[PDB]
Amino acid sequence: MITDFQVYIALMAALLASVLAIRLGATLY
Amino acid sequence: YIHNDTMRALGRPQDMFSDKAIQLQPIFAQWIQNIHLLAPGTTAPNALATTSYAFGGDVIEVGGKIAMMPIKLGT
Amino acid sequence: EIGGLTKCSESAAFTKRLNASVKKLEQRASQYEADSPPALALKQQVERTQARFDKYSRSELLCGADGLPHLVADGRWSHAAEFILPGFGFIYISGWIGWVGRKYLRAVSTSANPSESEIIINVPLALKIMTTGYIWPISAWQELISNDLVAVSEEITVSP
Amino acid sequence: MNDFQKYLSTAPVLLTLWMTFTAGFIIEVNRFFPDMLGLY
Amino acid sequence: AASFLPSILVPLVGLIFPAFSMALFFLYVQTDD
Amino acid sequence: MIDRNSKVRILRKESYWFNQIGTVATVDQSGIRYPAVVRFESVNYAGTNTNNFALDELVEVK
Amino acid sequence: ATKFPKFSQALAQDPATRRIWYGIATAHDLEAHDGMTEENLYQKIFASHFGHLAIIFLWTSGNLFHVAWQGNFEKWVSNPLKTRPIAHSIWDPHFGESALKAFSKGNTYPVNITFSGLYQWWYTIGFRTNQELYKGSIGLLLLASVLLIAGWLHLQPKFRPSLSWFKNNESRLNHHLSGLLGFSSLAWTGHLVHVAIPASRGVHVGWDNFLTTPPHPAGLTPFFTGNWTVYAENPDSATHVFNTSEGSGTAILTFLGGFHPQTQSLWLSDMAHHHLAIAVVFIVAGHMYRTNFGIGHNMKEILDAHRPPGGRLGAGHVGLFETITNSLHMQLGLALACLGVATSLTAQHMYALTPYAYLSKDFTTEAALYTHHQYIAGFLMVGAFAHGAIFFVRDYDPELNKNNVLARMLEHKEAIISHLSWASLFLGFHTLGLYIHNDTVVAFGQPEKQILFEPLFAEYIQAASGKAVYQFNVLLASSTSPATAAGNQVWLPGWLEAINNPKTDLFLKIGPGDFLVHHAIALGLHVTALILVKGALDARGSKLMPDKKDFGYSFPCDGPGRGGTCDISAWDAFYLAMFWMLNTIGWVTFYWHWKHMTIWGGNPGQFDESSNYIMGWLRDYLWLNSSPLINGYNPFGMNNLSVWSWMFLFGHLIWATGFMFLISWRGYWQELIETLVWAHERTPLANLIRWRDKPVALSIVQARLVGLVHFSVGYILTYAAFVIASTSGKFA
Amino acid sequence: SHTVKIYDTCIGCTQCVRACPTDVLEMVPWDGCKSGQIASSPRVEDCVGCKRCETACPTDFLSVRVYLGAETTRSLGLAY
Ligand code: CLA
Ligand code: CLA
Ligand code: CLA
Ligand code: CLA
Ligand code: CLA
Ligand code: CLA
Ligand SMILES: CCCCCCCCCCCCCCCC(=O)OC[C@H](COP(=O)(O)OC[C@@H](O)CO)OC(=O)CCCCCCCCCCCCCCC
Ligand SMILES: CC(=O)O[C@H]1CC(C)(C)C(=C=C/C(C)=C/C=C\C(C)=C/C=C\C=C(C)\C=C\C=C(/C)C(=O)C[C@@]23O[C@]2(C)C[C@@H](O)CC3(C)C)[C@](C)(O)C1
Ligand SMILES: CC1=C(/C=C/C(C)=C/C=C/C(C)=C/C=C/C=C(C)/C=C/C=C(C)/C=C/C2=C(C)CCCC2(C)C)C(C)(C)CCC1
Ligand SMILES: CC1=C(C/C=C(\C)CCC[C@H](C)CCC[C@H](C)CCCC(C)C)C(=O)c2ccccc2C1=O
Ligand code: SF4
Repeated sequence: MITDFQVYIALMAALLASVLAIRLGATLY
Repeated sequence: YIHNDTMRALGRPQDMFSDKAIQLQPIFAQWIQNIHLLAPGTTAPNALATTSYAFGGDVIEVGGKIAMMPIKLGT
Repeated sequence: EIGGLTKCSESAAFTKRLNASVKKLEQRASQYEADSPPALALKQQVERTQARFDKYSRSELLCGADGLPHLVADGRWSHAAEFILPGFGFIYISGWIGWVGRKYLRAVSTSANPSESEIIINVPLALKIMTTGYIWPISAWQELISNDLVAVSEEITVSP
Repeated sequence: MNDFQKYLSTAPVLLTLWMTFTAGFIIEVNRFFPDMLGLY
Repeated sequence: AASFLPSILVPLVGLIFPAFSMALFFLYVQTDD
Repeated sequence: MIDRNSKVRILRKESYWFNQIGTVATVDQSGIRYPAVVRFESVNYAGTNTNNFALDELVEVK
Repeated sequence: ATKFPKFSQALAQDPATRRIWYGIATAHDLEAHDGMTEENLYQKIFASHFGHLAIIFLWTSGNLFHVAWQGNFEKWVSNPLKTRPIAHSIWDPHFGESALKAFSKGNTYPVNITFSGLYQWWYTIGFRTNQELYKGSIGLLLLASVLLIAGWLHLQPKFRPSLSWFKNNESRLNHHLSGLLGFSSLAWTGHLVHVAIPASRGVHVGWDNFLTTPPHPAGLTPFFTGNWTVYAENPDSATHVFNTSEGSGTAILTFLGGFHPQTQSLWLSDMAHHHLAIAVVFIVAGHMYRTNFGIGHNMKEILDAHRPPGGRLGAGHVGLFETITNSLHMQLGLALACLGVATSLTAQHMYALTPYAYLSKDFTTEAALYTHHQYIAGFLMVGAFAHGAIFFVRDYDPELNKNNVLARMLEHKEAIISHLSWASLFLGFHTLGLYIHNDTVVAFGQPEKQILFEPLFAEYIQAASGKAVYQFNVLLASSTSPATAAGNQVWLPGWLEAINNPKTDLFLKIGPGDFLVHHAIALGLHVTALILVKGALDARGSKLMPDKKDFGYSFPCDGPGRGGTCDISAWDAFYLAMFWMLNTIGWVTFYWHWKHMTIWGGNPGQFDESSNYIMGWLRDYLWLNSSPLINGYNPFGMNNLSVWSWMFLFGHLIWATGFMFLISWRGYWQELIETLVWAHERTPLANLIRWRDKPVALSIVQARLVGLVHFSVGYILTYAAFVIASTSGKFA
Repeated sequence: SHTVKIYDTCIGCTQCVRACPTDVLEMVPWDGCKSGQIASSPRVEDCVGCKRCETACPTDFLSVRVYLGAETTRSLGLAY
């Protein structure tokens, strides 16, 4: 069963993707 | 109509605009119907019956089939 | 048989269909009576039904499981009546019409008013030209080998 | 007469007559040779 | 608890986020650099 | 040769009557850019039956 | 520019709302942006591709995560044929208590059942626990981040690739064919042999023991010794129960042919062998072009030398090399076309040769997947032709391609278009005519007078591969045929069993009814093609507008003169073809669904007899199978199909709304908007607020696009609800 | 805004300048035609894109071509 810690870890990873996505978008602009 | 569709689909029938929930009755029309029903003998003294049984009256049947009947108005 | 089908003469479903159809009409006729015009009509209709099924039975048509006739068109001459033979008829008639039409258009093209003769046909000429289409196959081939049918890049074309 | 014949020679009129004739002959064929799905 | 996340994130993703995004787009398209 | 009453074939690709035959009506001799005036028996998409072409755009057909 | 469309001064200096609308829809046409150099174009496109890849991986990660956190994969694994797969949970604050109960049926919380087939795929590939799925999701999230970094990196000054790098065809093809496709396949067979096959037989091989759990008892000894036959010995018995060791074997690479008896799906060993073979083929093919090592072929030379000596094809393929390398639109068109064919093939071959376990028994999922890929295929096909036209208008050089194979195509354009027209007419008249004949006679009560042609040619092909029902004793259907003798001891045994089993979709039985529908599909393809092909060929000019090339791919019209020039641009061909594409795909999907529905229901006869006339389709298919859907919510209650019911009606709305844009044109609306402006400026209180972008009506082309989108979205949504609710409501 | 171009095939019929709803075209002296006149587009800033001019041209292919382009208040015919 996916533990809370596991879910929280996933969310942290997603955040990294988001910040790296904004940059790519702003670099393409 | 769209409101009602959404409500019935979401399992919330008590929130629909229906005669069993929030109701939107045609009060004005219901009133005129009564006026026309009671006209014979009053506002139309020499008449003997309603111009139409739609406004009100009895059910006229011919051959076991209904010819005309009072038509009621609701939500 | 071809495709696992069965000859209609030997298909039980086909016969069942026949019996059922006739029964329906007969049941209707029962209501009417004797020589009543309605009854006589229904009676005549059953005769036609019986005839149709019989014709198909005597034919070479192949029926399927539903008891309905299925047509074969792979080129076999065993079942040529189904498509090949009727097909020739269409080609002959269609070519006739097309050939005669082209002939008339080309014929009236050199007239005083080539556009009035398209809205108001010259019946006498048309009839003459129409009768000359029975030999369209021969005429067409002759025109092809005489370089009189197909044109040669002297026709309008698009910009590109 | 000549003028009337021209009117009768107009495209619309001729089409109707021709199609009526064609339709009629097809109907008549089916009346005498009915129910055919193949040349027998 | 992670189980509470559906009730804490959905309100934000479907209401707060779209609003701010639309506002920013409007301000971006209505500005004359 | 292009001359009054001569028949020619259009060679202008933009023309509605490209690769078609027309009859030269008149050829102007004042040095205008498009001297020849050809007439056709078919109207264009606009409804005209005439246009002026240069001698090079026209080839005599006979 | 200093306004929203920074890439366009023209739009930026526009005083109306068009500035906003157009800027959004002209954002990805990087080639037309103000001040665009070819080098920058390629570099930006490359980076954009990295972003797309990242989105795809994030999407996959989400599915794994939600299935793992809110699904029932492990339970499904235990009882695959008695559990409904869960996609994700539902938290809608608008739901009523009743809805919470209905959607929570079979579980303890409101949930959505998946019809994507992920469970079967993952089960087949080796996944057995939720923790495993979690690891996968986390990994993909990381990979997504890496891809985003790459996009930024290659847009930096010292890492921007040169234009030459972007045009080195030989190296890319060699690498992509040998590495992207070839080595990847080799890697996949590795996974199948090391993880999947062991799992099917009950053994767990994971990152914890893969280095110590040999895939085959013999080892890699047979491989290097050359005794490869050892890896095909002892195939799983016919009594093998999947996911368990009972009746298991040891074979890893085999050519059994057919389906596993219990799972009714292709054998895993065969798939492993398949990918291994494909690998070698691609790796070898990737060594054909010259790449800084001396050996190899030069593509330009190959193309130039190919000119038929007879001269029937003119100068041949000379000049095409430069045209393709210098045109991104042609490249995209070629790609979209090939991918479109691939998508259709996936749909056709996946329902016959079931690849995943217990997928055949899930009717709804099987139906969704087919309709999904077929629709995607249509869009991909139409796009190919669209970009082909864009190429002619923008990148075609008439001089370079002189008497080339491509130029000569534009020389006999009339011939192609005219003949395609005839084909469409022939197919249309007779197909419709025969259907109507059958309808009339049946209506008059004389079904025996129907014109029903047996599909003999197709039946022959089925027999050629082994089918025996048709009684055509040919090829593999003949015991004396040389072909039968060849494979009788190789793969035929298993194949001849499946092909001749009535409970499989391998070469389903065909009848007179299938003949007609196939000819209708033919009409669709031909007519859709006509529109698209004409658009491409007549994109650089026509008799009506001999100068079309100077106006572009998309322009409103050319005026009310010369007879009227509405919808004369090439873009309009795409617009018109979209409708036909949807129609044809619709016919194809309807056919698949109805045929299968009757088969699943146990009454194959209904299709066989009622498919001959149109009324049958309307009454015995659309009307009959709509009962579950239209009763998702009624005056007496609701069920889990309520969402699907609501969407069905929603689709109809969007579709019809589209009609407004398609039939009503700009003039009327512009005048009406003017009146509204007057009102706002003259109404007190509201006068305080004013616009900064003059309110104007939508443009001609814009309305066409908006309308097509509304029509398309409604089309897909409505059918999506039907195919799912009807199948699930009846068989699930 | 929009771009209007005149080609050498003009015959000085003046029909185009008589059809413009916003006075964008004029007739200027010229020697390439018998009429001795050619059309010009001095005020394209007032072209609305009607294409009435093109509809009036008698030449095989329009000698006056209007290519729609950047849009302004004037070109969009906005009285508001
Ligand atoms: C007798 C006249 C005639 C002839 C010989 C042809 C011949 C041809 N047409 Mg054409 N056509 C015609 C009339 C004719 N057309 C008319 C009137 C129309 C307008 C409805 C068309 C519309 C048309 C299209 C849209 C297409 C063709 C195509 C074709 C070619 C393939 C054959 C085909 O499928 O035709 C099919 C013909 C029709 C569907 C037209 C209907 C039949 C007409 C009405 C019969 C006319 C008979 C005439 C009224 C008799 C009066 C003469 C009498 C007084 C003597 C072929 C070159 C196709 C092509 O280019 O392929 C290469 C194609 O795509 N035609
Ligand atoms: C694109 C993939 C995708 C999609 C469509 C969804 C969809 C959904 N998620 Mg989900 N999720 C995903 C990936 C995805 N997830 C991943 C990778 C994670 C791990 C971090 C999660 C973790 C997660 C949690 C913990 C919860 C949801 C919930 C939900 C539901 C409500 C929406 C919400 O609150 O989102 C919130 C989602 C997040 C905050 C996760 C981060 C956002 C992801 C990574 C965005 C992916 C980028 C994407 C490609 C952008 C596309 C742009 C495109 C439109 C142009 C909805 C069904 C909620 C739920 O179950 O409701 C019942 C909930 O509580 N998600
Ligand atoms: C994912 C997005 C989302 C979410 C979470 C909700 C949530 C809700 N909607 Mg809803 N809605 C949505 C999208 C969404 N909607 C959309 C897209 C539409 C358009 C079709 C609607 C149209 C709609 C209608 C027409 C109605 C709702 C109502 C409701 C509420 C019913 C439950 C309740 O207890 O009501 C009782 C209400 C409360 C207990 C009050 C809760 C406190 C409020 C919501 C605080 C809002 C402050 C918020 C931060 C301000 C936003 C700032 C801005 C910058 C974003 C609930 C809060 C009903 C309602 O009562 O609205 C409030 C209602 O009548 N919705
Ligand atoms: C071995 C080295 C290698 C590898 C692995 C790759 C891999 C890749 N490159 Mg590439 N590249 C290489 C070397 C390599 N390159 C070199 C040396 C150069 C310089 C010359 C380039 C220059 C380059 C450019 C310029 C671009 C790429 C891009 C890409 C990506 C393509 C998008 C994608 O993920 O699709 C992968 C898709 C799959 C694996 C699925 C394949 C599905 C097909 C349909 C299978 C078909 C099977 C079979 C044939 C079907 C049979 C039926 C049929 C008959 C119908 C991919 C990751 C593109 C990209 O996105 O960059 C970010 C891009 O724009 N590359
Ligand atoms: C790899 C695939 C691929 C790529 C890279 C491109 C790339 C391109 N295409 Mg292309 N195209 C493709 C596939 C592709 N296309 C396919 C499959 C088709 C067939 C449909 C087309 C059809 C097509 C046409 C007809 C045109 C292009 C054009 C273009 C260029 C500009 C695109 C643009 O302006 O969009 C900018 C951004 C947008 C338009 C945003 C899209 C918004 C969409 C339409 C609506 C979204 C759906 C809806 C909102 C869903 C909500 C439903 C909800 C309620 C449930 C660009 C070079 C245009 C061009 O001129 O190029 C020269 C052009 O005219 N393409
Ligand atoms: C029910 C709707 C419908 C129908 C029937 C058609 C029919 C047709 N469209 Mg069409 N279309 C439609 C909707 C429809 N469209 C919509 C909504 C769009 C918007 C995208 C388009 C866009 C479109 C384009 C862009 C094109 C077509 C084309 C065609 C023609 C294709 C050739 C064909 O089938 O010949 C057969 C035609 C028919 C069977 C239809 C008419 C049938 C009548 C009743 C005659 C029947 C005769 C009968 C058999 C007996 C004859 C003998 C008798 C006289 C005794 C055909 C006339 C193409 C074209 O021009 O053709 C080359 C083409 O390029 N359509
Ligand atoms: C399927 C869609 C097709 C589009 C893509 C494929 C392009 C089509 C081109 C493929 C081959 C070219 C065909 C013709 C174009 C052509 O004529 O080129 C002829 C060409 C030879 O010419 P070359 O230019 O290549 O050679 C020049 C000479 O100098 C030789 O040195 O090839 C052939 O010889 C084909 C002859 C065999 C044909 C096999 C016939 C067998 C049965 C068919 C006949 C049935 C009759 C029944 C009796 C009633
Ligand atoms: C258009 C196209 O695709 O063309 C391509 C095709 C292709 C094939 C890719 C090409 C290639 C590469 C080559 C050279 C292909 C040729 C041949 C190939 C495929 C591979 C090579 C050698 C194999 C050997 C030497 C055998 C080892 C095998 C040995 C030593 C053994 O037999 C072991 C064994 O004996 C024991 C000891 C005892 C026996 O009881 C058991 C056996 C008998 C098994 C081409 C020709 O370059 C171009
Ligand atoms: C517009 C355009 C374009 C496009 C085009 C297209 C889109 C095309 C498509 C095309 C297509 C879409 C094609 C298809 C094809 C197909 C084929 C070609 C097939 C074949 C087949 C074969 C060869 C055979 C097979 C087989 C085998 C193998 C064995 C036996 C059986 C059989 C059948 C199966 C471009 C961009 C280029 C540019 C120019 C213009
Ligand atoms: C209804 C209709 C309109 C008018 C439709 C309009 C004006 C749509 C207006 C509503 C849409 C949803 C835009 C509203 C946007 C909001 C005001 C928010 C904008 C925020 C910005 C930052 C984007 C046309 O302009 C038209 C043109 C040509 C053919 C047919 C038609 C047609 O049928
Ligand atoms: S789009 Fe407008 S101007 Fe152009 S032809 Fe149609 S109605 Fe006339």
